[PDB]
Amino acid sequence: ASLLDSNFVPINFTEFVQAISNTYKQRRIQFYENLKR
Amino acid sequence: ASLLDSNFVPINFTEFVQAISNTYKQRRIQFYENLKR
Amino acid sequence: PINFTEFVQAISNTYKQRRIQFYENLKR
Amino acid sequence: LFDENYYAKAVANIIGEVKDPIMYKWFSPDQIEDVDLQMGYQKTVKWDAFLNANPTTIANEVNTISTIGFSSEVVRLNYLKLQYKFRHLKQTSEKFYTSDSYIGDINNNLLPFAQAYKLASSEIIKLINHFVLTGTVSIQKDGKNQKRLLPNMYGLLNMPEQIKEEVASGDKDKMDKIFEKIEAGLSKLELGDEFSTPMMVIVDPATSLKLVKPYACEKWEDVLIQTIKAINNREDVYIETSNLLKHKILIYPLNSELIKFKPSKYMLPTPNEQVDKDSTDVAHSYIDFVLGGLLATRKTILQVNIKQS
Amino acid sequence: LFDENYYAKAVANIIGEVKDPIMYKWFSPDQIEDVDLQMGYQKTVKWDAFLNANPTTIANEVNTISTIGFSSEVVRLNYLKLQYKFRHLKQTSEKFYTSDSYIGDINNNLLPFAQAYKLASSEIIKLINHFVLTGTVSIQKDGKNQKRLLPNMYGLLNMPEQIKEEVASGDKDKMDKIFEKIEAGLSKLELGDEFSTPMMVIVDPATSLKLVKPYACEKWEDVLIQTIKAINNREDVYIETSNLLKHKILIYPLNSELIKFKPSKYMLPTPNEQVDKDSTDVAHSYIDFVLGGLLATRKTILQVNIKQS
Amino acid sequence: MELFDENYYAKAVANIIGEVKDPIMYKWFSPDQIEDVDLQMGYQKTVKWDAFLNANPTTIANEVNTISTIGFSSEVVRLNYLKLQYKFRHLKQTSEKFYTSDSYIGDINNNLLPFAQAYKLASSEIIKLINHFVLTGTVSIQKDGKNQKRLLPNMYGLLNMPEQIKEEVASGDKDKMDKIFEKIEAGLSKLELGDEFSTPMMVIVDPATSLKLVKPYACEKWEDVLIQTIKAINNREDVYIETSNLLKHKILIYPLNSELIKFKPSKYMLPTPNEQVDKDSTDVAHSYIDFVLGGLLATRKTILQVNIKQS
Repeated sequence: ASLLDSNFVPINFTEFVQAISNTYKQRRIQFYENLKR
Repeated sequence: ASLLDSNFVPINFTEFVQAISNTYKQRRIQFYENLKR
Repeated sequence: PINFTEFVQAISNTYKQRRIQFYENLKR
Repeated sequence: LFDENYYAKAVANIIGEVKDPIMYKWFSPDQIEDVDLQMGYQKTVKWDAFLNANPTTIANEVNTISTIGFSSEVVRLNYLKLQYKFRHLKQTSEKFYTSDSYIGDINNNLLPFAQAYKLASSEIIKLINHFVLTGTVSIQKDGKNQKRLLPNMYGLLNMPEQIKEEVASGDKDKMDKIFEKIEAGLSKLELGDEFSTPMMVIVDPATSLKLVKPYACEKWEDVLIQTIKAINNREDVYIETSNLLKHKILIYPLNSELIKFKPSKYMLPTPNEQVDKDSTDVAHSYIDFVLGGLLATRKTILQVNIKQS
Repeated sequence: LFDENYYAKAVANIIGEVKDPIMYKWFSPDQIEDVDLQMGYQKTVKWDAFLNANPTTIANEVNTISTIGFSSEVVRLNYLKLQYKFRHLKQTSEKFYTSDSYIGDINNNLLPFAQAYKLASSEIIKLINHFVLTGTVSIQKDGKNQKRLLPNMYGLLNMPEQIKEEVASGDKDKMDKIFEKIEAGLSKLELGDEFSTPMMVIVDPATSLKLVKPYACEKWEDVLIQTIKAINNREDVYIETSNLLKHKILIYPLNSELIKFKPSKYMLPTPNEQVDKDSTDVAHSYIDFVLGGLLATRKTILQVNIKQS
Repeated sequence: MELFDENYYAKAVANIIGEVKDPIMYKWFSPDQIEDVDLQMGYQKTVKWDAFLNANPTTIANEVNTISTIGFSSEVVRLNYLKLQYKFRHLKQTSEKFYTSDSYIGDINNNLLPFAQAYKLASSEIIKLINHFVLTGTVSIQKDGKNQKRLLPNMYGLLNMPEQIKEEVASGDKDKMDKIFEKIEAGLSKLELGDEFSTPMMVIVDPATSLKLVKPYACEKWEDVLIQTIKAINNREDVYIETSNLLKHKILIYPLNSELIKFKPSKYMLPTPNEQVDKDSTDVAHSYIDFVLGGLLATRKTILQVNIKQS
């Protein structure tokens, strides 16, 4: 459950916060994937 | 016959040990393939 | 190979192919 | 939920425009592992094994075999919850402030909720980066009026039981003395069997300027990189410049077995459900974040401070 | 089997988390070849051909032709079987110790079988690496109380009939003297027709520190690399650092025609079928491994020892 | 020797035979420089055709029938090829079931091997001998290099090719890289490549020469200075440096161009089994291997050979 998905429809604020956390984690993973030192 | 093969089902301890040895050899081969000096 | 002459020709062709493969796979 | 909470909708729509924290450049991908805790303490247990004696040769009959023992160590990490409040326009009032090519009162410094949240999140991320790098929380250039923090809440610079070196104020401009202190700290560094790992160095702009000077056709930076490669099994050595540091040099490995960041999965800014409302067009919103979670083994960080006075 | 024996299932499920031995970086992929053996020895026979005289010209009639001879050499490599024992929790009793955060007794240092096996396997792999690099089995930092091993069981450092150089204690900190000894050893090296091969050098951390000093704008490391390239037909030279060595420098080629590692296929840790059980919740398990299997051509390894006294 | 049944513990047997590898002489030539010929023994004549301009071209204006001419020329070169043979003993084919177990291949006591293994080893040895002949131009089996087999005329290697550039470093300067480099510069100046100078170059040196080369230049190296000097004349193309234990105090420099240096070996140069097999009532049989030597072709003054006299 992440905010990147267009099919994701949150039901309540707890799900919204969990989606925000998952989005942050996915962004961190993507940044480390695209990082070239 | 290796432990990496999910379809592998050992019958006895001898087959289990052979699978362990094959897994170790395959991991060594994979490490040498991925190594870049 | 039918006979020894054809066997020798096959050996020579194999040697030539090995030389060509070595030169193709060589990187200086 | 999005049919009812316009603020949640806007946060979801604009969450992607906040840039990634720069603290990610100071850690390897494997060094960071999120945890599930908002406020409190978490105990981490690390297990180890050791050999009691020489191995037993299997020949003929024998029952007395050498044994392998085990050991454990418990580490407690503290996490703190912090909040900020910001004012913004109201959704039903934005239409009366939608000007040409912009929205908001220039005179009253009022912004739409999305823009206000983006700016506040950026500022809070900057504060979090400063805390992670330094271990202190302050909003002044002098570094005073620091917020007192809980124990077991350390940054890279202020982590105890590490190698600390001091360069005297009389030698503040002698790169030879600075490098001698750096070599002494590197010698005192203890990595054990995990020495084969990339290393990270963080320096202040003044030290960065001093580093590019000729060595006394070779550079001080080159000499430092070679010296670190001598100890880290000639792995990669990365150099970073941060304006958050002042006359400090930080050297540490990027190995997950020595230094690990276990931040809360709520560490980055998160909106709160509570929104203050009244009869006017101004509303208030709250942003939460979590601080803490750096763990390091003893004698694995070199911190060099160049005294100015 | 997995339906009846839980320990085998656990070992199979966790075996993927054991890190690879670091000794693989000291050999080329072609140099390693497994053998099917547990305890005993393996006879290796090398066959060679030689020319008795000049070739005979085929002109007109002739019956006396020059001959080509043959010769054989037998090499005997000893292998030894060793075992370790460790205590762990019982599967039927794990549920009474499965805490929310972990499983096991911190007070009594009692672990689940999977974690205990993983830690023991890692320790045994480290011991195997130490044996392969040094040729001696010990668990003390001093290196004493060595386990007595069979003859024809040698490592890279204690291989007989190789080139040995010793730097006197008076010259213990003179890189020029150390490099002079290295040059003498390299000159005495005999690689014959197999000299076109990559070379590997292993040094202790002190020597690694000494190598990065400026050459008496060039470094001793660069000088050593050029010197070795002078004899290895200007091919790759690799440099490694090991904490298991003390004032020792090892140089050898990575050629399968000169040095071969033929370990047993059961060399790495393997669980044993026997499991000790009683009425309590503590059970014991056994891990087996095999040592031996290094073969090297005479006068192909350079070993430099810097005496400290 | 152990007084117990130690053969019980011999639970694994590995036998090292090797494999017939590619000859190392291929590294000294470009793929285009080698062209096989069909011959076993004797001589073959190769004709090189050539053209030249007799005068300036003619302007085609109005009417004219007196035009400038283009002449042609030929040159005939004769190359000798020699056939040589070796004999080796091996087990008879029908005796393998009695002289070969699962842990054995042949008589270790008597050094008797099956035909395949014996042929492979002999082929490896003969390939080494052929490489030595190609590099040096002489045939010998002694490290001293003496007891050389007398060879046919017009049969030369790279080292002993006549009408090429030869330089000699005196025994008094045998350890003076400056003098060696001066001689090398003189030879390179005397090199004559003509219009084919834009070609890669190959240098072959002995281990002592390599040790001297890797020394600092009197932060540059003698090897780098030599590479730059050779690039000055080869239109700054590739320069390869190789070390061979077959050479002794010799330096060889030559271009990798087919227009100047060519190798036309016989298509039976590499070892080939013979049809005749000696047999008797015993279990020992003998076999023969043939190989052909010769075929190096070079233009005049395109090879530099430097010899450092030791005494």
